[PDB]
Amino acid sequence: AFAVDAAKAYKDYLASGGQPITNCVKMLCTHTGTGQAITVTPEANMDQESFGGASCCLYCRCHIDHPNPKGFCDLKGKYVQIPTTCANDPVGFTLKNTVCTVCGMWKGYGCSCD
Amino acid sequence: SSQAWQPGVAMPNLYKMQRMLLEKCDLQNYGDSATLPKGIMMNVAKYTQLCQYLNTLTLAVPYNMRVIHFGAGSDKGVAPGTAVLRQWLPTGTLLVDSDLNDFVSDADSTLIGDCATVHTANKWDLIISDMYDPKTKNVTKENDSKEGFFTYICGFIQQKLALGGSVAIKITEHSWNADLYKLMGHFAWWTAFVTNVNASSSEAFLIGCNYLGKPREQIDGYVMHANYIFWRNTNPIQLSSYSLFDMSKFPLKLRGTAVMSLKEGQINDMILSLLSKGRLIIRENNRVVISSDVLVNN
Ligand SMILES: C[n+]1cn([C@@H]2O[C@H](COP(=O)(O)OP(=O)(O)OP(=O)(O)OC[C@H]3O[C@@H](n4cnc5c(N)ncnc54)[C@H](O)[C@@H]3O)[C@@H](O)[C@H]2O)c2nc(N)[nH]c(=O)c21
Ligand SMILES: C[S@@+](CC[C@H](N)C(=O)[O-])C[C@H]1O[C@@H](n2cnc3c(N)ncnc32)[C@H](O)[C@@H]1O
Ligand SMILES: Nc1ncnc2c1ncn2[C@@H]1O[C@H](CO)[C@@H](O)[C@H]1O
Ligand SMILES: [Zn+2]
Ligand SMILES: [Zn+2]
Repeated sequence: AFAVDAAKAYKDYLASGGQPITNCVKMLCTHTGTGQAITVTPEANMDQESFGGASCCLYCRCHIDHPNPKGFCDLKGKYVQIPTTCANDPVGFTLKNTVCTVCGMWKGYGCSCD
Repeated sequence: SSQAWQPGVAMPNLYKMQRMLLEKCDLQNYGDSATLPKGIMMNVAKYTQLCQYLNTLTLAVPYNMRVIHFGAGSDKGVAPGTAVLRQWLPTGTLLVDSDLNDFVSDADSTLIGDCATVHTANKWDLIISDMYDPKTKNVTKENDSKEGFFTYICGFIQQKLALGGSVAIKITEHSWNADLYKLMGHFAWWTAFVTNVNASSSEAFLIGCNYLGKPREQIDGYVMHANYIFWRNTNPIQLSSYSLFDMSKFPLKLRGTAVMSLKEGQINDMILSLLSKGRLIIRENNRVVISSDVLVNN
């Protein structure tokens, strides 16, 4: 039943005042994009930054298994849009937040289905 | 003048035609840094300006384009330049990257090891190299042509670059190779391009535009590197981030360039003219298969 829980350890580290993971790769872009969460090319709007997806993935960055039957990564090879106000910690934002399955915006930061 | 609004500066044709002796490179602004946009890494800015300049050339851009990127890792353990290449290239382009040291990447496939260990079954439409040996810093002797990964790159281009394909290979004052300049004469056109964000370095990308697979021009690489250094020594380039601010026309144009199989026998003047204009790629269009040689010992 044992398994390393990287997601919780990072949340715990942040909660106790640890410095967020750095060197997430921020892209140059127009900031006039759709603002959707995870995209094939940078889609940041005026309120967001776009990052190379692999560099913002806890599992890729920590060199550990991705948590799901086949070790698939949601972020690598893609671009992730992070609200500017959270762009100091892209890894934590992607860990803690969910993409709307319908409009592809972040739940709570763009998705307006509810 | 308007230079500071360009992504960088290409070596002017008249400098390529000189016969200079090699001298020490002494840049007016050596050591100075550009002011980058907030939170942007130097390597993101540098690759963005390289791709901006490549947008001005007649690159062949087939469907299912294939790009390989050497020297893609950083001391940060991520691949900023690969992230830029993936942003620039058409969606669906197969991008393979590689470096001596482990790193995390957005490429479709990554090989870790000395470049000399890398083999590929297929040919490539674009080869990018940012390889640079830290030890090039330990300058004792006269600055002579370097071997190491440049020997590999020269062979890799001649064996694995599709006709019509292009390359951009990073050099500096001391990290350079005479045979690589010689091989620039096997392309329809070539230059040495300096990014505006890194204008205070002797770094340049040696760009070979549309590979012809045979010499169009006989270049002496010792002389050409001396010519490059003379140009750098006599033409200060103002550091500039200006071009990073306008990304509206950044993505490489999807030209849908034709890909054909042709044997040795069938490359005539007609074909050479299409290759020369960025209108044709010649290579097989089979699966992309790569590997890295592993030495086993104990
Ligand atoms: C051009 N130049 C070279 N030198 C001297 O010659 C040595 C070797 O010269 P170089 O061929 O390394 O060229 P230069 O110094 O212009 O290269 P730079 O450090 O700008 O590096 C260019 C790129 O190479 C890569 N690189 C540099 N160092 C490393 C590293 N340790 N690891 C990985 N990549 C690296 C990075 O991509 C970097 O942006 C220098 O370390 C310096 O003592 C100079 N000295 C003066 N005073 N004025 C000059 O203009 C000058
Ligand atoms: C300037 S760094 C690359 C920075 C990277 N392009 C980026 O996007 O930030 C040069 C790289 O070349 C690699 N390199 C040097 N010699 C090599 C060799 N023989 N084989 C493979 N990689 C090599 C280094 O390991 C290093 O990560
Ligand atoms: N392959 C090329 N793609 C686009 N422009 C080129 C190319 N080769 C040359 N040029 C232009 O012609 C000059 C060299 O002929 C350059 O300085 C630029 O004006
Ligand atoms: Zn991942
Ligand atoms: Zn929604």
